Amino acid sequence: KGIVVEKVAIEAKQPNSAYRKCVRVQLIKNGKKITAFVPGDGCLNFID
Amino acid sequence: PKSYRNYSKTARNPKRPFEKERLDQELKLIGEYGLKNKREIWRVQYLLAKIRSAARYLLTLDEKSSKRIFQGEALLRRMVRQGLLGENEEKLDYVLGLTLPKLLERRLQTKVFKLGLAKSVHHARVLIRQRHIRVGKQMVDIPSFLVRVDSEKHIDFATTSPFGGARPGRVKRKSLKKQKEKTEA
Amino acid sequence: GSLARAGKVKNQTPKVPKLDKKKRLTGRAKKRQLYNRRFSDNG
Amino acid sequence: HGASRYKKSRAKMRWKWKKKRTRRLQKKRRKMRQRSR
RNA sequence: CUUUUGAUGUUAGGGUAUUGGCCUAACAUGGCUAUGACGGGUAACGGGGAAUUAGAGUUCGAUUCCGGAGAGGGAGCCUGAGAAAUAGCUACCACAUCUAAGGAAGGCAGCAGGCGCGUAAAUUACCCAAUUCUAAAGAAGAGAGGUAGUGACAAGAAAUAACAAUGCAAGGUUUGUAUUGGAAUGGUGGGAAUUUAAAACCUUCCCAGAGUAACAAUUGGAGGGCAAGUCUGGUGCCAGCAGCCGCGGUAAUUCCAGCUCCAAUAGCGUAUAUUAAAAUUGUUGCAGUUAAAACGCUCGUAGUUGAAU
RNA sequence: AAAAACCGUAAAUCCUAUCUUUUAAAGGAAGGAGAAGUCGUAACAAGGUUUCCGUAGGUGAACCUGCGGAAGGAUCAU
RNA sequence: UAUGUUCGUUA
RNA sequence: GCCCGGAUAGCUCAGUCGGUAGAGCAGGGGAUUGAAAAUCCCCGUGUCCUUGGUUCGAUUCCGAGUCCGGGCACCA
Repeated sequence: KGIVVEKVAIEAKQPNSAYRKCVRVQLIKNGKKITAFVPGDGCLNFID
Repeated sequence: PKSYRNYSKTARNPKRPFEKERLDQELKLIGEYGLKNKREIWRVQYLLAKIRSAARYLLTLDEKSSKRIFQGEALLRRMVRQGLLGENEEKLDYVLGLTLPKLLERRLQTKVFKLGLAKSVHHARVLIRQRHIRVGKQMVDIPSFLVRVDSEKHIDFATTSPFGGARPGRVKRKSLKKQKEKTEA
Repeated sequence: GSLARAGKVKNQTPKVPKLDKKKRLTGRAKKRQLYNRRFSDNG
Repeated sequence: HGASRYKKSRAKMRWKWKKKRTRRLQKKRRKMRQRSR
């Protein structure tokens, strides 16, 4: 379980071309910063 | 603290979940025995695997070994009680030859459909579910009740079934007609 | 800075209902109709 | 890594010169550590 | 490595319930170690056991039973047959309660329950009826224990229909197939027997109670692996999917939808870990010219192996 | 019975030392990842100086040169 | 046996 | 604390001894491409830092303030 810090669009690899929607999460268990992909089409808007 | 009573799994998932030649065989069997799910055939072949494993272990032991000439007839008499083996089958070599259809023919629904009572294996399944069937002084609503050679002779309709001597017909149906009749009369 | 189009096709896909149809058959009865259909008519 | 260094099947930097450059860099790093400690 | 600070042993004693460097005095220099001592790590209580096993194996075991240890951390001690006891005491350390400010009292890793922590775990319930223990021993107690509550942790059985007549199809008057239309039956509610410490559940019996049996099954997929669409719309390298290979720039079998179908089914996905797969840890049973891999070479101790009689 | 002393059991605090774990840091210097940077042309053909090894020096860079090796060579060969 | 460099990315 | 210098687009910089305000990059449309880079066309956007004066008129000439930066320094 973490706290969302920001939302970022991450570039895809070279053969593909997309902007994957990810969120920078600060974990509350230890405090580390991770990047979590947000599956779904409009799911980035579903997370503040 | 914890309960001491056991519990085990009676079925094993097949692995390789999309074998066409296995799925077709298993659907043929499911439909022709009228059983609800392939977990049921998995239970039956799990059982058969257990019997086959015991038998195969026994064949490795030499004849006139105490373990073999104890458990071999234990298993053999159990098998003849279940009826899977007949008089024409006598050795440990024939228990290895048992198959899924001959294991499924001992289910209650197949036995009752074969004996009559129901005109279809699905009718038999639903009838045992509606508890109209007796295996001798004892009524069973378990379709997968495996019948022994000393029970088919006393499978018949339950004494509380409307077809077994109980309340004859639909109460509302037998009441509405008589009320209309008294009103007309 | 081009995340403002998150979930665009979900929004612009036309919405259509699931209509009326008929209650689907389940259980052993479900396996009945899948089993019986593949030998009688075909041949 | 092992005895299969060089082996230029892949068109890379010549192993002898890559080794030379790494050695030069190690010499510089060792000198820096000697200066600090 | 151990050995002043007991390390190894001898002698004498002290101490103990008893043997013992357990401790003391004298004395000697011993004791362990590449067959890994001494250290470090363990997200390590050990075993009975668990998962996976063709056979070998690998991984797990806080947790029903046994043994150990602990009662916030240490230490000390009384009573007692038995305790270095903690719902016993004494003190310090850390927390923390009441106080009239002088002083008192504390220890849920018992049962519930609360906070916190976290991905992560139930009722501040009923009873001693059973099991068994303590007693001045039938009769009292027992959050031991049992009973119920919460409970998709797992496990087992098993509904969501079945049946008859015509249309339609196949075929030599046989099967599948929409209309009808009567039987059967639970789920549900009510009462009862019964159950129970009391109650509840189960089981059984009597009343109503099923046609869109609305008493309406879901989950995840349909390019390949891998079962199942070259169907219709939308988007148009975007949004998105995708474990991997890949799809997406106007015909998208792969995204977003509808229909259909497939799979397992009251269950079905996802994450992480672990087993098989993995003969990719190889004793069984791998590989080493060129894919990773024969020490530059020889001697050589330990180790391993060793002619016939 | 207070109280005291002495051997012992010894909590606890402090100082010092060592070790373990985590972590800040000017600056330095690697690696990896970027759809499309600059510079050259090192390797693969005899890659236009055969390639490669060890070692030493030198250079913007790939790299060049010396000594001794190898063929994995462009020679299985009067 | 004088010299003679380079070819953006994806499909 | 005096001695100098610049403030010009969205960012960065040039301006006859006053009269017009401009290039590059960011920026939309394009042209090219299967697509995209690169290249090439055109849009847009400013009291020329802020006040005051000189002038017919000032970004320019003055004067001051503001911010930021280049050279100051006293003896023994």
